[PDB]
Amino acid sequence: RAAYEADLTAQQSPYVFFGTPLPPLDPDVRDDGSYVPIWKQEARDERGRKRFHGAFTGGWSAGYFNTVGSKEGWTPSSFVSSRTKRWKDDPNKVEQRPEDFMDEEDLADLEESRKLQTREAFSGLGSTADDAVRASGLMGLFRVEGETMGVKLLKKMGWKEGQGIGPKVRRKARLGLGSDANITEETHLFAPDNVPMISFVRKTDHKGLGYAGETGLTPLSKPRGSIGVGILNDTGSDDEDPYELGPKISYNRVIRLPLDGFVFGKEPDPLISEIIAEGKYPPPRIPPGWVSSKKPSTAEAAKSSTLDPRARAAILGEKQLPGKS
Amino acid sequence: ILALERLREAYSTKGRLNQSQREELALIEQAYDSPGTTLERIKRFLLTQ
Amino acid sequence: VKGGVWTNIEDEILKAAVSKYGLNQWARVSSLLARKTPKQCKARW
Amino acid sequence: KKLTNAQRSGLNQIPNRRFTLWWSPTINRANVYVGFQVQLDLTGIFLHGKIPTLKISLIQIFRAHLWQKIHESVVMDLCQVFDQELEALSIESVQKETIHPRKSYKMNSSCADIQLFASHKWNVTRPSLLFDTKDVIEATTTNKFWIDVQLRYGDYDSHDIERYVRAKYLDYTTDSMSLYPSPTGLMIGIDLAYNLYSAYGQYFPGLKTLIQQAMAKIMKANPALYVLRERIRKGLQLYAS
Amino acid sequence: LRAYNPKTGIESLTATPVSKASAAQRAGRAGRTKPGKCFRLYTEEAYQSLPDATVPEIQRSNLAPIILQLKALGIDNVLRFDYFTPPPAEQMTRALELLYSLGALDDYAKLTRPLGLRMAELAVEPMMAKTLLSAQSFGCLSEILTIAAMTSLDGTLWIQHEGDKKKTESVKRKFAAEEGDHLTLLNVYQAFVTKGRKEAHWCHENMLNYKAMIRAVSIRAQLKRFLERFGIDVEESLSSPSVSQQPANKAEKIQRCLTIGYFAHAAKMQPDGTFRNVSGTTVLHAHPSSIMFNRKADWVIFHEVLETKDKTFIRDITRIKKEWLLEYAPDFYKTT
RNA sequence: AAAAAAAAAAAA
RNA sequence: AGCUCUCUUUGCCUUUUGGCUUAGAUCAAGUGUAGUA
Repeated sequence: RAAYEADLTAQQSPYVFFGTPLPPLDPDVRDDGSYVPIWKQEARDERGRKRFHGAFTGGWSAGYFNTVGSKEGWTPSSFVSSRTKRWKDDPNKVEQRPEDFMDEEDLADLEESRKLQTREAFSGLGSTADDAVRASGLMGLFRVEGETMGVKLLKKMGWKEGQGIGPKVRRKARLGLGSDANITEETHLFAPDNVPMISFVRKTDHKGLGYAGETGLTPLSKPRGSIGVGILNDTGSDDEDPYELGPKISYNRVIRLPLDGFVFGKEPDPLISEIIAEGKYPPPRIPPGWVSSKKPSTAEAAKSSTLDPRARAAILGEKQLPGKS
Repeated sequence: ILALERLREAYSTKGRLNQSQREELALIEQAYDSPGTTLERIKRFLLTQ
Repeated sequence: VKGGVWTNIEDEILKAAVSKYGLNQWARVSSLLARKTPKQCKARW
Repeated sequence: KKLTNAQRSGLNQIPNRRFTLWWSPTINRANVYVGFQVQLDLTGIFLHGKIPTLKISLIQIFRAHLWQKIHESVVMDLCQVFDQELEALSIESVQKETIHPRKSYKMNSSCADIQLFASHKWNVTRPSLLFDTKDVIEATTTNKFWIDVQLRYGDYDSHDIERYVRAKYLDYTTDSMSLYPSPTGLMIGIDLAYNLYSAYGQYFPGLKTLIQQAMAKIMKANPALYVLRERIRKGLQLYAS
Repeated sequence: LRAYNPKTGIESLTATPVSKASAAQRAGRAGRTKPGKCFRLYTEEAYQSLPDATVPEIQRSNLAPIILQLKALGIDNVLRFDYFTPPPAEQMTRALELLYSLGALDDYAKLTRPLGLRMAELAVEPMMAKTLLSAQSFGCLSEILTIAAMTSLDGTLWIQHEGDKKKTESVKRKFAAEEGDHLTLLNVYQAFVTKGRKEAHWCHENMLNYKAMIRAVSIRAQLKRFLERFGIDVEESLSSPSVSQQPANKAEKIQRCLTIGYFAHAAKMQPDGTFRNVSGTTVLHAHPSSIMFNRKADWVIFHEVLETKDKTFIRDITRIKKEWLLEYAPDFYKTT
């Protein structure tokens, strides 16, 4: 029946010259790659049969058919040494690693426990873990950001955090002495301030602008650990605590007629009003006597463009960043 | 709040709900989110049903 | 959604499943349908 | 997930297996009223009666010749200790003996699995425990030594490894089924279920303290005991912090 | 409006209230031919706290192509640059982190030996421009040059036929590849160019557009010219019938180069069907246009992430391996 | 005035 | 009147639902997008 699925895949997906074609959409041939929820999935082993094999993974057998041995058996490798051929200075030191004594299940669980995370110098997608550090008060005043290296490379070229970017601002100061303008105003070159970011509130509803909406009601309040009762006998978590009844009680310490539903604007929009208005700019005088002085490829130049940015910015009058000196 | 709290004591126990229990939990959460519409529905049911 | 207004297609599938299955088997009849519970099919009948 | 009845029953059965593995020294207790004692195959664990839950838990803990591998790892790490300490004890050549791949779980008799050759006659003392201090050196001299390793899985009513090594030395030297070559030697004993260790036998001077340091090092840093402890920790799901 | 989050690193297409100037233009677009009426659906006091102008576009975009272009012009002092409105002080830090991860920049915030110049002049998203540079050293170049033609493309290839549901799946399965969604685009390009003889009605039965994808053909030609100016010779083996190289190694070579490039956009699929980042914090879902909407995978890369009304989707799903991430991102990712 | 197998782990 | 042809009608059951119990017992479900070109 391999020829039937083979030429059915050839007929349904003829132009697959890259990757692997999908199995055909038919009731006869199942879809192995399709994701069928979890409440629809079945527990199968490496061989496809529906059984378990561990004692702590829900099987009625364990090991090599209820035996702690193996089909290949065990053979103790030998060890001989003397003053002449001493073991410590031999070149082929076969070391006694904790993996000769393990099994494929042990290695599988070892790599299962070994997770993946980004390095300290690079930030990842969706990383939101600094709020607990920052929203702590005096605890967060000592724990500063651990120098993600983009901030460090901006630091090297002349940036200090707490202020924005741009050309340097020539404002004198504020000393905390109110708004005194009697200062000499000799105007040191400061750094531009940081404009804040934007954070739009999530909008899934169709509720309009300025609408408060209906407010909700809150529910009426609400050697560590133990050996479990089973993942299927946990039912509704009938056990919380035997020694006292109920949840944790939190305590205080004290004791033309317009359209229907539309109102007429009391004032017109100014922004549409300057469209037909004369504006606030008088046109130029234009005295008689002025005369127009001017009487009435890119790809090839880009190919010949040998101007590297070291020499491209030289004619642009820009100061290059300091390098390795 | 009291009515919904005593309705939760049966089924707020997490796990192994049938379809009607899940519908009840969805209805209770919907009533928690929008109390006024639920109260208007209840009063209409008392008047009419 | 489990529930909703009843359509003519759902009504005719309900009648056909009642024909094939009877009145004491509502879970099968609801299993022909998609948006209706056994109790809702029984109430509609 | 959609589970069959046997899979569901095994999944329900897992916490009982964890509870039985946790309480196994008092469940697989030596002092029983009745019960046919049977040795679990390829290990040194004696089961009294038929407890399938305890048996399947101990099969999961000891998968793939782990008793034999613990024995091999202990004898090899003692071999590297003796290899790095030939000079201080005048050891001529050290090798470990291998004909039977059955010695680890043989509780009837035993063999010798480490040999030491002496360039000069050693004035060994009386057979004494590993932590004895009242050493009495006698006039008898020897020219060869053996080291024997005995694994043991104890229980609540029998985990005294001191009496175990002493009685097994007094039993395993006068017995003719044991094939110990040299008349003088030392037998160490390792209780896996309680992580205990001891020895009984003669001592040429400079062996007792070396065996003490090597035994502490191998109890804290055995790869095979590390695999055993990690399998036990996964079986219990008892983590540290 | 689209707003690239600087801390997380995802876009957010969210429903922002309109600005005063935008609403004024919307009102003034009515009375063009005859005097009309304006029907803004909010109160008059709601047209009093609205923003006067829209949010600056330089403040809610990924600055990494912009910093790339600025260093291409030679202005490397992006901190001291005469911006019209300055971007806020930590968005370009994320941009510089992204540019350092994508080769390009050194430890001294400078555009490097022409690696950085080769990502500088290409009109591609710098992620897979980095891929296309790190393609020639590892063999295949023309296949992901084709994928580069397909990626730099806004309006989708498939004509959205709502009347066909199983037929759209079948014609998407006519060129389907299990090893990701990029190979499907490569397959449809090879079907159009090699055997299709540049014919539009064939695309009309295949539920595909014509103008944007022949534009993508021109884009592939332009990028081939651009890498011709890079000094690397072009290995066009697609016209040759030399199929003696095994295609499984070629496919994993293409996706291996892709995860050499796309190591930053890495995710792992969870049992409940959703995806999750390497940090394991934000919930991601497959976009309902990619080939892996119902398919099961373990580790994936995606071309771009966008936040809809509530779900955060990821596009162009491609299967990868975890050890590929641990091998080709040694300074970005580390195991425990 | 002193008590300790089976279901149930499936027909070239 | 009988014999044959076709049709109708009557009779016809021509294979015309192997048992029992707690109606034997239970039984929702992935996802599903698209400011701007």
